[PDB]
Amino acid sequence: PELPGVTEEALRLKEAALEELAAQEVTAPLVPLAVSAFLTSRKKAAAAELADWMQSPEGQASSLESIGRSLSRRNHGRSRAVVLAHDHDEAIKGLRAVAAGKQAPNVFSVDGPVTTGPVWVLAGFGAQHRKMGKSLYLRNEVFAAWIEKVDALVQDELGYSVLELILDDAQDYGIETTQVTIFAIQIALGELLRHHGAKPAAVIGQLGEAASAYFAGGLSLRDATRAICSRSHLMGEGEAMLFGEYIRLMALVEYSADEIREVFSDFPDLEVCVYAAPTQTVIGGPPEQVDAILARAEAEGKFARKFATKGASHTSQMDPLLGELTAELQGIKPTSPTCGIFSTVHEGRYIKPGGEPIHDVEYWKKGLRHSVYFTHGIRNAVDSGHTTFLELAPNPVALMQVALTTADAGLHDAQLIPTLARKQDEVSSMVSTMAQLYVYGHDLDIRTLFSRASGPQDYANIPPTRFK
Ligand SMILES: [Cl-]
Ligand SMILES: [Cl-]
Ligand SMILES: [Cl-]
Ligand SMILES: [Cl-]
Ligand SMILES: [Cl-]
Ligand SMILES: [Cl-]
Ligand SMILES: [Cl-]
Ligand SMILES: [Cl-]
Ligand SMILES: [Cl-]
Repeated sequence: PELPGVTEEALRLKEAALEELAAQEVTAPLVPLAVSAFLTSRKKAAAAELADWMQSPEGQASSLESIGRSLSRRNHGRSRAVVLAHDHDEAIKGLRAVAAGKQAPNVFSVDGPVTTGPVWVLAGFGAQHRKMGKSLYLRNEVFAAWIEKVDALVQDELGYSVLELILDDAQDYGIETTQVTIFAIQIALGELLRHHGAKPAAVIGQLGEAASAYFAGGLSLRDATRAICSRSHLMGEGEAMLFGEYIRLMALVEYSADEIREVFSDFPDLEVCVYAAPTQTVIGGPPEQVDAILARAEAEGKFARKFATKGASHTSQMDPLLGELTAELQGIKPTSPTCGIFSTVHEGRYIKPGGEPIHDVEYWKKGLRHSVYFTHGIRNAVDSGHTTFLELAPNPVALMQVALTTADAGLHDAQLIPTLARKQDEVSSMVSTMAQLYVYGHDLDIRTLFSRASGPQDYANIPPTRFK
């Protein structure tokens, strides 16, 4: 079984993307400067001493990258900080805040490690944008390798290339391609994180469920790819054949689950697609009923947003698809998860590492057909000690929902770590992500954020690489 390679057209598009890339104003890269100590008091002094030095002409003459590399080789203590800086001025200002115990947008500082490992959040719909993943694909060999990996599997399964979609600026995403391309971006972002030493304590999903199965060791990459391919082409083909009274809209309204139970007595065909947050629910059903609940919400001063789809996932309109989905997913091999799963399919309940497999065919049918218990899964994570939530996405849509649920459960302090975002540099974003994992004491080998020194100019004249 030999997989499709990268397509001619993908190679052509890459050649063009690389030329366009080579001819742009080069930006200062974002460099992470880590400082740590057993005591916060010492960390703060270390930050101040580093600043003083970076102000000196010898400091000024050393590159941020050589300083960060040197800093990366120190003992990483329990009290930690990172200044994300593009130049010496930014680094110093940030180091000053660290020392002063003050805060600033490019600075993370904490007295000790968070107690529990991070929850990886794999959402999806709403996160897509035309150029998503393109810049990181061109600029990161590891990310690129994983995108190409998923690209082969998706070619093999559906007969087109997601890499073509990523590189081609004229192409935009639909119900089908959004799913498989975000999947690809999710897989590649996570493997990139794993490459730098990170891992999930648990996963939660809102597709994102396919990727979450992969990263939880519930399915092989192949089987996760089948899960997303099968689901996505069926939904895209179904939604395109929908016109008139067949249409079913989806919309976001500021009603709690309890509110919805009362409100729905007036709207007999509405269903819940997603419990997104304590007072935010995605509802679905016939257009006249969706507009009426929207109107009722707007009149009560509650937020309400109609989505763009002629179809309603997680409603009864999915019934015709379940047959095909069943047939198509026959053969998949559900495995025992290797990290925890908050399953938004199974009402937000938790499956332990080593537990029984969950990711059988019936799970994907159940998932497509029934409500997504997102806020419930998040609430269950908070209540079991989790404070770090890290969203693998092209745009951080789900973190805004996560914050509502964490706040509502009495966690005012949560560590909400995004990955990529539109109109934010993708390499910078990932530096920031990995910086933050480091500062909170999660697994992250900060040494791997710099290339191996080839000479002494790759170090700065500070401990532990002082020039004898
Ligand atoms: Cl040290
Ligand atoms: Cl260390
Ligand atoms: Cl320590
Ligand atoms: Cl902080
Ligand atoms: Cl690279
Ligand atoms: Cl519970
Ligand atoms: Cl708190
Ligand atoms: Cl945060
Ligand atoms: Cl290297």
